[PDB]
Amino acid sequence: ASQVRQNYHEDCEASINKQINMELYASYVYLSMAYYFERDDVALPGFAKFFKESSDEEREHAQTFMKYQNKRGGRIVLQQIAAPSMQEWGTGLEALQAALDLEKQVNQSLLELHSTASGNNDPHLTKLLEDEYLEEQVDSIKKIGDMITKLKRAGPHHGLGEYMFDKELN
Amino acid sequence: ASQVRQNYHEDCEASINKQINMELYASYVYLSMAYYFERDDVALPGFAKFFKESSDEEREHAQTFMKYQNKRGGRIVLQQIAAPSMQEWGTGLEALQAALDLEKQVNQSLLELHSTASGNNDPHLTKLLEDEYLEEQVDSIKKIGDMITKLKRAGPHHGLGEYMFDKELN
Amino acid sequence: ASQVRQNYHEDCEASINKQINMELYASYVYLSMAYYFERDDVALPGFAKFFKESSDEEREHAQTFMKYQNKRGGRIVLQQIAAPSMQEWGTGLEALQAALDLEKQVNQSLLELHSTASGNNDPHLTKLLEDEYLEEQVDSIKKIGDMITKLKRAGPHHGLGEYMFDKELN
Amino acid sequence: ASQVRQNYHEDCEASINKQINMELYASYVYLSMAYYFERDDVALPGFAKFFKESSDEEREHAQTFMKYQNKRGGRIVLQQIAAPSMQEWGTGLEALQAALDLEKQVNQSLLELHSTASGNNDPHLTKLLEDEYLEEQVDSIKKIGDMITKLKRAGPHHGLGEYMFDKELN
Ligand SMILES: [Fe+3]
Ligand SMILES: [Fe+3]
Ligand SMILES: [Fe+3]
Ligand SMILES: [Fe+3]
Repeated sequence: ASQVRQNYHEDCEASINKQINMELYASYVYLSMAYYFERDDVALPGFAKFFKESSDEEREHAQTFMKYQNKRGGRIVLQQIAAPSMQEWGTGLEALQAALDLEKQVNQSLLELHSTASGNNDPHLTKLLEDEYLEEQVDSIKKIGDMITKLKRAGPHHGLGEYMFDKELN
Repeated sequence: ASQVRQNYHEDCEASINKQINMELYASYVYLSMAYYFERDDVALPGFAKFFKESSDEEREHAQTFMKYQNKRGGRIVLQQIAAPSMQEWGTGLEALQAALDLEKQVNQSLLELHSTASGNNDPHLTKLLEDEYLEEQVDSIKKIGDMITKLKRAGPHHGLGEYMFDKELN
Repeated sequence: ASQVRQNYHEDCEASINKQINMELYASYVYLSMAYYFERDDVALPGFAKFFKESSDEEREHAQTFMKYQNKRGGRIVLQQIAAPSMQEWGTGLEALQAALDLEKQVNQSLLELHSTASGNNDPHLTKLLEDEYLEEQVDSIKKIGDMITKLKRAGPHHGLGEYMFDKELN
Repeated sequence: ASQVRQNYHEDCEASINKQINMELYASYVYLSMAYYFERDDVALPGFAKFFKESSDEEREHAQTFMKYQNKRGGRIVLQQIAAPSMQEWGTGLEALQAALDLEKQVNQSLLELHSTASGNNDPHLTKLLEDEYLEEQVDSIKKIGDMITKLKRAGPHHGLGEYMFDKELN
């Protein structure tokens, strides 16, 4: 095994590799949304900037797991990054609802990884998940929930409320 | 012929004079729109500013073509500048739709000039068109398309949406 | 079609989408290399930094193609990003040789795109390829070729020469 | 008991005292290494500086545990600090291999402390271990592992490679 490996279970190593792929997939989804909202027949630049930033954040989360794998003496295994199943994202609200679902999907998998780390008595990994992932994930979910509520107030259908809400994201 | 002339076809010289007139005409159209939107019974200061700037840009494009004609040793021939097609431009959306049509008419004419320069093996002129005209033309068309989409979302009829959209242009 | 689409052939639209996928794949390959060179049993921080930067460059090339598709009125269709061919890249020289072959594969694909654009008389797209892709591609291939020659001089096998060469990349 | 003591198990108090002694011992080992590498017949100033800093870090880790014992209402009991196992540490690689083994011994002891704290439901102490000890310990082990790999590449025997590697630590 690696000269550095200590108290690092194979199940945690394997789960971290799966989580890297999920972070990269979420990155890919947000990239798709970011460019969709720059279509000339969509033209929502506030939503575009919001999802560009979200895509960068997910990519950095993925890289932090890659750095972590190396720190612990595990071996990174990268797999194909699936395209989003559905790339016509609809209105701003429909994309925000899709982002909320994805954030909770990622959160569920991070909590499952935490429960693998806990069961294997790996406090270095539970600390990583708590400090570097679970905190930002709860904040991200609350932010998107807020946004969905504000947009439902402004008016979620194609119309003036959506035009106005988009400006607050710029 | 001019002491500087080299590889400059008379068809390209003639087409440059045509484009100078077209740019000056587009300048004139946007000037008409600019002051239409400063009428007391129209009063759309963002649209007025957008079209004032558009009118200056077209004028500078025409002067760059005049400078180019002299650079290559062609002879500038100025013609009458036609009156704008309209004296009243309608709503903001109707003016943007006329501007989109006009921008696409100019683009077609520039692409036709590129074809003439290419058929006459004039790479100095194809470089001029690609770098100084065709690039800005696609960006301008994309911007106006975005604007039309944004205005249709806010509410394209005379109303609060048009009043609010106008502020983003100011 | 899009309100902005003009002189944009369906074959160039489709080839742009393929190239977006290829640029994202190359980004993924360099990301794999970057973190491989941070393994505790590899520990080549100069190579790691070099491929991290290359990975960012390829992602930005992909995003520029996505912006371009929207500028022309095309539709971005994202496809799955294949996993890198290798998880272990070998010596520094072997990774550089793999990078050179990939850079030449991408360059061949860009040149085929240019030929498609030229045959369809699309000078806006030929200008894009020449200015934003083909120029950097030749410079990248020349830089990697230089690096391979330098590393062959320093000593390309695992040893003091590779250790010293790695420092010039840091 | 102390007026401040709350949820502080006698077994964790005793284990803190043992760990203070272990951190002081590791500080002593690195101090021995530091001045060994300043012998006129060794003369490795980069290795000397590296272990001087490691010796200071371990003393600060011990002092933080002493502060902690007082914070919780425990009683510091200091024990004799054993002399280092070796007075002569050999080559740079041999000292690094001894440092890696010591870092992993300390890490194992910290993980056992964490398990004691967890079994006694002491989250203030598990947080201390995770944030102030286990994180730096993994980073130190990864850094030393990197150094061993780099030195094996440069050439770990007495020779030009060791001379060059020593410079990267200075
Ligand atoms: Fe994430
Ligand atoms: Fe113009
Ligand atoms: Fe590229
Ligand atoms: Fe310590």
